[PDB]
Parts: sequence; structure tokens; C-alpha cells
Amino acid sequence: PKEPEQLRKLFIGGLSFETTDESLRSHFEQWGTLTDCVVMRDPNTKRSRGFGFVTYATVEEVDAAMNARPHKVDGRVVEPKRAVSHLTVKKIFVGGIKEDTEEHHLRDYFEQYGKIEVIEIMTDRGSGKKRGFAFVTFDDHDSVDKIVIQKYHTVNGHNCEVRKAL
Ligand SMILES: COc1cc(CN)cc(OC)c1OC
Repeated sequence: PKEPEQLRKLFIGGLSFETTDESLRSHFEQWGTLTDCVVMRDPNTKRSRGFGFVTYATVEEVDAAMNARPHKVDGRVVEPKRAVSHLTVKKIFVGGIKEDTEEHHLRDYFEQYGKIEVIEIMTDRGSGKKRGFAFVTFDDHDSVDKIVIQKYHTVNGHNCEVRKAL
């Protein structure tokens, strides 16, 4: 059955004030079926508030739209973000990896969410022993947004806790 609507929505900031429901739809329909498409407007003046949202039929379509950034809509580069679960960060905390998880375990798993720039496996300041958690920094926030909405992360056979960092 259908993924929850919240996970199929993209909020689009930075719109041209000339963008309409129709022009936003014509743009974003290139990456999937849109079940909803709205430009937010002032209730009295009807002047655009400069943001809106689109709702796709599937999560894979959201992924396709995000992978097609940057989006220039009606002459202006816009800022799409998945709806909140916005705390826009590029770094995650990964906990529960114990002492046998290495850099390549984290890279092999997380590289499929986005381009990794830093992997930091935490070690004890005094002894050098692994503390059982790590931080991963990506080149872009959408990787993190995809990661933190998953119910489960299994890395090196460990069930991990993953959260947005800083
Ligand atoms: C003004 O822009 C945004 C508005 C909302 C409203 N929920 C959410 C957003 O991101 C999830 C935005 O940034 C694109």
C-alpha cells in the first residue's frame, strides 16, 4: 500500500513570485506523478509567499526529483526539501556500532544515501579504544533526510541508532 503522504512531499522554497500551481506542477511532473501541487499565497493580496509544495505518488519519485537538483523553476533556482520528521544538516550520529565496525562498513552502507565527505569513528581520548559510535558527513542534506526517516539501520550486523548531528 501507499507510502505515507508526509514522506512523498517536497517543500519548495525560494520560488519566483511568478510561479503558479500550474507552472510548479509542469516543472516537477518531469520526475513523477504529482498528487498535489500548491503555491502558498497571501490570503488577502494573493501575492506569492515564495514557497510551495508538491506531493508525488511514490518515494522513488521524490528521490528522482531530489537527484535532479539544482532545479531552476521559472528562471530561479529553488530549494526543495523533504517535509519534516526543517533542521537542515549534513552530518549524522551513528550509534550502536560496537568495537568491530570499521570505516569501510560505514562507507559501503551510507554511500548509497549520498556522497560521503568524512567518516569519524570515535575512540576513547585516553585509551584509543573504539567507543561504539561514529559521525558521517555528506556533501548534501538530502542524504541525511533520507537516512533519519528509516525505522532501521543495519550496519556490520548491528542494529544502529542514527540521528541528525549538530
Ligand atoms: C519556506 O520553505 C519551506 C517551508 C516548509 C514548511 N513546512 C518546509 C520546508 O522544508 C521542509 C521549507 O524549505 C524548503
